[PDB]
Amino acid sequence: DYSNHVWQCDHTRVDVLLVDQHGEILSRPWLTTVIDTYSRCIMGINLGFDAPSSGVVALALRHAILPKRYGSEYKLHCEWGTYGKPEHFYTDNHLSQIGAQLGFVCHLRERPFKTLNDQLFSTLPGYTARLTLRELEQLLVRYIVDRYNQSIDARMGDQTRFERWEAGLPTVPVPIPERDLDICLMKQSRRTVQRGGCLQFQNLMYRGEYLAGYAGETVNLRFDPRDITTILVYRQENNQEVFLTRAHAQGLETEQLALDEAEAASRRLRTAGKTISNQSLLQEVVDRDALVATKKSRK
Amino acid sequence: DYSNHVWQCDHTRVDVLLVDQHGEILSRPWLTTVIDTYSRCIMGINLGFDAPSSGVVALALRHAILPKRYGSEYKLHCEWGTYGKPEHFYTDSNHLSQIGAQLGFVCHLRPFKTLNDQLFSTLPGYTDARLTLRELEQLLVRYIVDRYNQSIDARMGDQTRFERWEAGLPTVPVPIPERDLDICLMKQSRRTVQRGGCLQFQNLMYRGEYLAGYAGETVNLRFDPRDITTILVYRQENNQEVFLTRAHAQGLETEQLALDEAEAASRRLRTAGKTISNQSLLQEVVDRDALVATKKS
Amino acid sequence: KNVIATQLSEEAQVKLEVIQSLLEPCDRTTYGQKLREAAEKLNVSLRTVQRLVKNWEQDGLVGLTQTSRADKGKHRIGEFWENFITKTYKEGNKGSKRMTPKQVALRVEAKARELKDSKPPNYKTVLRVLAPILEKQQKAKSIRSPGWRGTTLSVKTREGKDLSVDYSNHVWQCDHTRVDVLLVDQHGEILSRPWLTTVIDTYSRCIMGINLGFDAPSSGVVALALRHAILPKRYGSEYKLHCEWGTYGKPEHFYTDGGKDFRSNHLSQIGAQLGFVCHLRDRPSEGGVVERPFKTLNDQLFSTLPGYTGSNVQERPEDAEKDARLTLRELEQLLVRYIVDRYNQSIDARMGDQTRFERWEAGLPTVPVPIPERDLDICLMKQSRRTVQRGGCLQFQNLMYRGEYLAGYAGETVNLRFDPRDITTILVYRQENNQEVFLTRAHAQ
Amino acid sequence: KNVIATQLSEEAQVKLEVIQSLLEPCDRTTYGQKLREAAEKLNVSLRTVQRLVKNWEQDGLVGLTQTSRADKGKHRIGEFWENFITKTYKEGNKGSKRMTPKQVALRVEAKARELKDSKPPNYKTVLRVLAPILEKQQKAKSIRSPGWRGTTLSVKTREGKDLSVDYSNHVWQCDHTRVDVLLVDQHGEILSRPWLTTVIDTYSRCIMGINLGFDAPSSGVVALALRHAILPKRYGSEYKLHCEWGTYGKPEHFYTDGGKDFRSNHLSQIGAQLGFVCHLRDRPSEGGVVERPFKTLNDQLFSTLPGYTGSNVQERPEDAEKDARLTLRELEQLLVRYIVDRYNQSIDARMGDQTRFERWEAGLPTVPVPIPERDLDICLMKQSRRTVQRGGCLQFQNLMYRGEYLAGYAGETVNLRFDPRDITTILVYRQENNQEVFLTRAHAQ
DNA sequence: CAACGACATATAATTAGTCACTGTACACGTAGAGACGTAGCAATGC
DNA sequence: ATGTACAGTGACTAATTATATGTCGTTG
DNA sequence: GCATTGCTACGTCT
DNA sequence: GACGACAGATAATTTGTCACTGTACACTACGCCTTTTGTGGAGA
DNA sequence: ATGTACAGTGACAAATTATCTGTCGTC
DNA sequence: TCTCCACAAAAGG
Repeated sequence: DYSNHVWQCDHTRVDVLLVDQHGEILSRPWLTTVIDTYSRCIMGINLGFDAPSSGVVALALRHAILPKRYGSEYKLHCEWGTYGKPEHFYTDNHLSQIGAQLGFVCHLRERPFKTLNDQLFSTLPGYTARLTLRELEQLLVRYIVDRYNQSIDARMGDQTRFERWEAGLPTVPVPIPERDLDICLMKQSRRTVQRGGCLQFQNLMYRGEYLAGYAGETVNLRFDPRDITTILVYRQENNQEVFLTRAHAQGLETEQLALDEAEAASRRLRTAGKTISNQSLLQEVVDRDALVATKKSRK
Repeated sequence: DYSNHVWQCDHTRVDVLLVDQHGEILSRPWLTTVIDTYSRCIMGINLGFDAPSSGVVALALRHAILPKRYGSEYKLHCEWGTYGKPEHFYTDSNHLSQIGAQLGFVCHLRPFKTLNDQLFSTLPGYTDARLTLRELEQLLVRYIVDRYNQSIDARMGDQTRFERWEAGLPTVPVPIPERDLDICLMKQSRRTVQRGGCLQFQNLMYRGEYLAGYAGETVNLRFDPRDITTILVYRQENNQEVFLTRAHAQGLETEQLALDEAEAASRRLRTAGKTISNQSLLQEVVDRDALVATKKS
Repeated sequence: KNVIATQLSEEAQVKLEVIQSLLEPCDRTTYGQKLREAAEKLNVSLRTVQRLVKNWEQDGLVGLTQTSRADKGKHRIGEFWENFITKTYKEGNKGSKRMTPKQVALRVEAKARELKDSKPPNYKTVLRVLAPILEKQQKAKSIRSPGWRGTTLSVKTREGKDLSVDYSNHVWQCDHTRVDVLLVDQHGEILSRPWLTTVIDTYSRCIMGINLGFDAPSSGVVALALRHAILPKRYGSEYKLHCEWGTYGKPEHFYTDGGKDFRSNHLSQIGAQLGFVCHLRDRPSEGGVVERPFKTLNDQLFSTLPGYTGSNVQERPEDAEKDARLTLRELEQLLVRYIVDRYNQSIDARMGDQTRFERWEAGLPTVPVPIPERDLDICLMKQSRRTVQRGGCLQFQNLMYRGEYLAGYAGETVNLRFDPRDITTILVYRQENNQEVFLTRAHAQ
Repeated sequence: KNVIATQLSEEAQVKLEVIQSLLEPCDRTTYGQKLREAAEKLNVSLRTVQRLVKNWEQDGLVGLTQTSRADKGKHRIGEFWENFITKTYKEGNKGSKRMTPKQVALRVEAKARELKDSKPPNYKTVLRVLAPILEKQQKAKSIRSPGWRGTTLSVKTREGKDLSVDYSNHVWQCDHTRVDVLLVDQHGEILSRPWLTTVIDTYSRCIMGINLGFDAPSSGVVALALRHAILPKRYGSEYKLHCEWGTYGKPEHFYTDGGKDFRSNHLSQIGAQLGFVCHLRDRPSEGGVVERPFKTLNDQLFSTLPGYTGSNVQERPEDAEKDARLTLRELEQLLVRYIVDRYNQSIDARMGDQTRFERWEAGLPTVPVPIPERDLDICLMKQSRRTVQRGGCLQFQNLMYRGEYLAGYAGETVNLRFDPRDITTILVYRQENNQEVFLTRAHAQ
């Protein structure tokens, strides 16, 4: 009917092979896209190595619902005007939970992946190995915003997808504050808060306000894998978790960090550690065993 | 029909008020009985202070299925020769269903006045409480094996009810070994084993053969509350419990001991402990606190 | 010889639910119809439920739950590697050498590169292999002893016999401990932790008497404790006692460990004079009756006191030194009040209906006659053998003194009993038959 | 600010299913049908479902499950008894005293007797009231420290300033430990546990040098370890080293604790001569670069040795004295091979990509030229100040002395330096224009 | 023909006591060893 | 047959409140 | 006297 | 409607990975004390 | 902003047997 | 050539 209506979610295996910062190969990423029904507009996206599951569709839905602020590094001359909450969320134990928590109806039942592949993905060098996930998602955002939302679908009028979506709003939907969508984020269950209110997450130290008093306790973690520079701390009661604070990563060489980059750094450090030889240590332990074997007791 | 075809189990509260061996006034017991419906003959009884639950029904069924042997203290004239397993069983969670499946019969989840008239009314404390659990059980067993089972029913009366049961059995039933009835027994969990193969149960020490190697481990106890001199020890394997041995009580001054008697002994010891005054204890505590506070500097 | 199924596994619970329809007696046609109808209950074939009923018939309620795989608890690393790991742990933990699973994994890697095996067992695999051994060691280290029950009791001895305890003064136990309270002199300066020598009846578990002091366990300290436990008790108003320590009497036996103070010649003479035999204990746990109460004193009296050092150095507070405030006198008053008003009036654990003092008083075969102080003091006196020079003037520990009726036996070796606190006056005996009689005293002049 | 419902029960799951069935938009006439269908399938009234949907919309999935009652965590005994129990426990555990909850219950009983109260809180109630305090205390004592991350690092000094560690041989940490291994002399006889003085570079965590010996920590032992660290390391074939201990040079800062050997004027001499600025640590945790290697040495090397006494009395094996078989020389061989082959070759855990030795060598600002080992020995010499009389009559350490150039220089206080290992020959210096010069090796007679 | 407050009955969730069981310390045990700087004093040559 | 025994705990019961829950009556 | 040279002990730190 | 052969098919174990965390490193028992059992110097 | 790291562990993916589960066959 | 009276060493707690 009107714009904010049935939202469709589909899963696609993106055929652009990717590498990390240091060059080690990584599997082909997945794409999960939310798309409007009244328009053919891409509602929100999620690109990552994680296979289809409740978490990835939840993240894509959170992206679709929320207003989108993108940095100047994206070179976006057009702003993305997507926001709001749908009446239905036809997609595909957990998704119904967010459906009841936000108000929409989730269903476990014309995918736009073909044009994405034929206009953007084929151009990429690793099309089926020189692109990281960050560059892929930058190009994907470029294509979705500047080349897809601005595609006047003549079969659906002389107006473009974004303005067709905008004209279909009964009224401006008041955006949901981001906190009420932490249910859609990824979870780390048990995390020990250390002295001074710090957390050790993905081989990084995270510090946040109101956390010094929780030293020695255990807290939950809610994070967005696209940007783990800020993570959410939740304290577990009998049947609920309450927001506690935001934790920020320290010692970051760059202002932006994703889960993939942290995993890549950990992988590089682990490989560097494993590349160190061990023959000398084994010879030493063997010779110490031999030396203690020859020596006599007080008999 | 025939004998051992359908069994019915019903509960009642005996109007007799019972007391322990030390004289303390207890509550009124619960009587559970199993009846061979085709013969209306008493199958098994469970006389105790526990409210009717799955465990009491299981204990009554265990009494009914197994062959009956009673000591000379019961003063029995006839012998309770009724045994065998039923093809059906009627009684008032899933425990009974599991027991029936294990023992090979169907359990369905839905004669008190004739005992209350000529036995319970006669007995002391009916509706002066002077009878104990053991004495009341002895009287009930003597009455059942000597009068009710040896009685003649109002209809088709030509032989005793026990004789009607015996003639109505298509084939003599092969006895079920006692161990296979352990599913119906009372269960205690997480019982530690001590040095030499010993464990504590109802404030008593139980030495068990072939138990020394399990010292420091945890075992499960199965026991008959009517006779807790010998209890049965089981090993838990997170999916099943396997029999180990029979543990025997030590230091007992009597060859027979029931759960109620052990509970009464523990109650007597607890009361005798409680009558020990502790005014000196509290006075010493408060003056010690005063003395340490005096030295504070 | 039997198995009982527990924790019925709700999948296996509905499996039991279906197996109860096949149990009802029926003819072939409806039995097969309900077989097929129950096949769709759990979405299986008909051969599967045939096997189900066969297994339930064979094994009962335990056939409804899938049995564990036969490889559970075993390891696929090979028999050689398993034996190597176990033997390396066993030998590396022999004696004082302590060897962790990580060291076992390191040696596994060393042997693997020796044997050119490209897949050594992992450290996690080593931990999994060695977990049963550590678990059984922990179980062995946490063994509970049932202890004695009832009134019958005996104490094992190094000689191998069992010393029966049957009367209220048959066997007395005495042992030493260092009190966990740092004491203080009259000024406010730390002296030391005192020594607690306790005398306790074995039959009644009542505290016969105590010795609290700064002197180390010696024959004299054991003699002081024995004197306290034998003599009637009298305490002034400073001990705000509500009850009385109505405890006294000789023992017939004396049960102690192998300390030099208890194996001394002085203790032998003490026993031969007071008519009790001293005995040894093979293990310290055999003297548990005298050895547990120390803990009871720590958990109820010493832990409450301003100066307190804990059980060992691992639990010792850092505040113990600067929190020390109690003198020996105050600590001994508190201790005596605790024993008289709490410990002796407390219930004997095995009995459950009698206090320790009630058990002691009731169990006395006869009311013992109090022993005069002088006789007992003479009995517990250190003694040796010495002779007398010409004109008397017997010399003792670099001191000399003479009395009367001494020169007449110059050249005869005689016994010499004295108190090692007032050496100025000593007792000179004389063996004048097969009997030994009080010759005289040697007093300082 | 935000509340999320998790770990909801199976009943909560069926309620979630019914709320999902109740969420599809529809009309009053057909909405009410599924409303009463929800009431029937929940076997409750329709208004119960009305309340369910109301709380679900006003709270989310949190309102789906029943909220815990307000008395959860509250105590029905009363605020007065709450405060009395808490205050008694807090006061009785203040200082070296330790009051258990049982004693708090005893005091509660005594106070109730004094207050003529026939309903005091039970001991189980006292345990329940005091459980949060005990859990909070345990959590307080079990707090983990994040530690430093990355390459940047600073060490806090007792002076309050933060000293930056920037490159190799910038800050050196030296500390003493009592080795947990018993040693024997020739022919077999235990002597003691040796002292281990370790000096390690802070920027690289590489062990610069060690001193293992029975002599107690002292300015001399620190000087020996300093000489070992500064001088190039050469070891014979008896140490079956595979790698090379190529660590050497002089540091510019010396970060040690407040030990008397480290605050000594002898160490101040070493700093003034070689060019140190010795620093103190406010807390032991501020010297963790030098304490953790002790734990690593105990875990990986010292625990596998025959004569081993764990770093405790509680963890000490009973076989340590009888298992003690190694010598000081063999222990030094094993320790040096462990350091050269295993420790310095191991990964600096802070970085994770380079060895401690490789970090040390790569972090060198300029490759240093070693001391010719004679100037260094002179640098690590005990100093004093003596007066030369009668043309040279030095009497230092009650020994005669006379130099060759000491005749005329017999009226000035001469600086004196020496090595305590050999008092036979000494060194004498002047003090002219804030300078010094060597006169003669004043020999002994 | 369904939302919103009372309401007063009824579960039922929460705590306060009971009481048999069990782990575990009691078993001689850190204030002492050793070193170093800072006072006092004494031997002692002028 | 047997070490000792007390502090703390687990499982259960009883007392104690705090909401859940099926009507009555107003509200659109 | 008066200044060195030895002691001993005591506080303090590990 | 009972069983066994016989061949994929689940799925239940073990095995290995790696990020995270608990906790010991912070000088610490072999020494103190006692008592018997030689063995050897002052005296008779 | 920051004590120091190593044994040990939780959660999980990968590898590997081992019972399981459908079909035929003969009852 | 015995008796006092020191030492030291072994062995328990």
